[PDB]
Amino acid sequence: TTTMKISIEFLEPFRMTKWQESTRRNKNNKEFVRGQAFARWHRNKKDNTKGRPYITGTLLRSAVIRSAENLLTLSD
RNA sequence: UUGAUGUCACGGAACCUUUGUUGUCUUCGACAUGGGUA
Repeated sequence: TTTMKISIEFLEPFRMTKWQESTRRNKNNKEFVRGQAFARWHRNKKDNTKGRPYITGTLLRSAVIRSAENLLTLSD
C-alpha cells in the first residue's frame, strides 16, 4: 500500500454533533441521524466531557463520490 | 475516532408581538440646647 497525506482547511465556521452514548448510535435515534453530516466530538473517557473533535473518513468518502459523479457527468 | 457498492443537512432566517412609561408647583419661619436655686 501507498499512503497519501491530506489536510482540510476551513474557510467558515463548521458544525459539530452532540456526543451520544453507544446505546443511541443507531438508525432509530433521530438526533444521531440528523448529525451524521457534521463533525464529531470524541470523549477520552465516557464519564467526562474532556475530549477533542474529529471528522470521519466515511463522510469525506461520500463527498468525494458525489464530486466524482459530477466530474464524470462533465466528461461524458 | 469511521467502515465502505448508497449521507440533497449550502434540506430548516431564532423568527413573531410589546410606547422607558405613570404620579410630583424649585418651593419655604419658629425653632435649637439642658439645667439652675433652695
